[PDB]
Amino acid sequence: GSSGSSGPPIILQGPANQTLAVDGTALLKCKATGDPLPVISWLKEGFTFPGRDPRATIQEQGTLQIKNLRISDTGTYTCVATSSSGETSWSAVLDVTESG
Repeated sequence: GSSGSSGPPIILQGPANQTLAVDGTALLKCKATGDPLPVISWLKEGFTFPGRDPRATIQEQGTLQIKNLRISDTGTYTCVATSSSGETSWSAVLDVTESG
Protein backbone atom coordinates (compact mmCIF):
# COMPACT_ATOMS: atom_id res chain seq x y z
CA GLY A 1 0.00 0.00 0.00
CA SER A 2 0.91 3.67 0.32
CA SER A 3 3.03 4.35 3.40
CA GLY A 4 2.38 8.01 4.14
CA SER A 5 -1.22 9.07 3.54
CA SER A 6 -3.82 11.17 5.35
CA GLY A 7 -7.41 10.06 5.85
CA PRO A 8 -9.70 7.34 7.25
CA PRO A 9 -8.61 3.76 8.06
CA ILE A 10 -8.24 1.48 5.04
CA ILE A 11 -8.57 -2.31 5.02
CA LEU A 12 -5.73 -3.55 2.82
CA GLN A 13 -7.40 -6.97 2.92
CA GLY A 14 -10.68 -7.91 4.57
CA PRO A 15 -12.88 -11.02 4.87
CA ALA A 16 -14.40 -12.74 1.83
CA ASN A 17 -17.36 -14.99 1.02
CA GLN A 18 -16.18 -18.46 2.03
CA THR A 19 -18.28 -21.63 2.17
CA LEU A 20 -17.02 -23.83 5.01
CA ALA A 21 -18.50 -27.02 6.46
CA VAL A 22 -20.11 -27.11 9.90
CA ASP A 23 -17.92 -28.52 12.68
CA GLY A 24 -14.86 -26.85 11.21
CA THR A 25 -12.63 -23.81 11.69
CA ALA A 26 -13.52 -20.40 10.26
CA LEU A 27 -10.67 -17.96 9.64
CA LEU A 28 -11.66 -14.40 8.72
CA LYS A 29 -8.59 -12.44 7.63
CA CYS A 30 -8.67 -8.68 8.24
CA LYS A 31 -5.78 -6.24 7.84
CA ALA A 32 -6.15 -2.49 8.30
CA THR A 33 -3.62 0.35 8.48
CA GLY A 34 -3.83 3.71 10.22
CA ASP A 35 -2.05 6.37 12.27
CA PRO A 36 -2.74 5.38 14.81
CA LEU A 37 -3.94 1.95 13.70
CA PRO A 38 -7.70 1.24 13.56
CA VAL A 39 -9.51 -0.94 16.10
CA ILE A 40 -10.51 -4.22 14.46
CA SER A 41 -14.00 -5.42 15.38
CA TRP A 42 -16.40 -8.12 14.19
CA LEU A 43 -20.15 -7.46 14.15
CA LYS A 44 -22.54 -10.38 13.72
CA GLU A 45 -25.73 -9.10 12.09
CA GLY A 46 -25.14 -5.80 13.87
CA PHE A 47 -24.15 -7.20 17.25
CA THR A 48 -20.97 -7.43 19.33
CA PHE A 49 -18.97 -10.53 18.40
CA PRO A 50 -17.40 -12.57 19.51
CA GLY A 51 -17.43 -10.41 22.63
CA ARG A 52 -18.21 -13.18 25.11
CA ASP A 53 -17.25 -16.48 23.48
CA PRO A 54 -14.61 -19.04 24.54
CA ARG A 55 -14.47 -20.91 21.23
CA ALA A 56 -14.36 -17.69 19.21
CA THR A 57 -11.32 -15.42 19.45
CA ILE A 58 -9.10 -12.96 17.58
CA GLN A 59 -5.35 -13.07 16.94
CA GLU A 60 -2.90 -10.16 17.00
CA GLN A 61 -3.52 -9.96 13.26
CA GLY A 62 -7.24 -9.29 13.65
CA THR A 63 -7.85 -12.91 12.68
CA LEU A 64 -11.26 -14.18 13.77
CA GLN A 65 -10.96 -17.90 14.49
CA ILE A 66 -14.06 -19.92 15.34
CA LYS A 67 -14.02 -23.64 16.11
CA ASN A 68 -16.94 -26.08 16.08
CA LEU A 69 -18.83 -24.02 13.50
CA ARG A 70 -22.60 -24.43 13.18
CA ILE A 71 -25.20 -24.14 10.43
CA SER A 72 -26.66 -21.40 12.63
CA ASP A 73 -23.39 -19.46 12.82
CA THR A 74 -23.89 -18.52 9.16
CA GLY A 75 -24.23 -14.75 9.20
CA THR A 76 -22.92 -11.40 7.99
CA TYR A 77 -19.48 -10.51 9.33
CA THR A 78 -18.34 -6.88 9.37
CA CYS A 79 -14.71 -6.09 10.19
CA VAL A 80 -14.85 -2.52 11.52
CA ALA A 81 -11.58 -0.61 11.83
CA THR A 82 -12.15 2.72 13.59
CA SER A 83 -9.13 5.00 13.94
CA SER A 84 -8.51 8.45 15.42
CA SER A 85 -8.59 9.56 11.78
CA GLY A 86 -11.85 8.11 10.50
CA GLU A 87 -13.75 4.83 10.31
CA THR A 88 -14.17 1.88 7.94
CA SER A 89 -15.73 -1.58 7.68
CA TRP A 90 -15.75 -4.63 5.40
CA SER A 91 -18.48 -6.98 4.18
CA ALA A 92 -18.41 -10.78 4.06
CA VAL A 93 -20.72 -13.75 4.65
CA LEU A 94 -19.69 -17.15 5.99
CA ASP A 95 -21.96 -19.79 4.46
CA VAL A 96 -21.88 -22.87 6.68
CA THR A 97 -23.05 -26.10 5.05
CA GLU A 98 -23.36 -29.69 6.28
CA SER A 99 -21.72 -31.30 3.25
CA GLY A 100 -19.74 -28.33 1.96
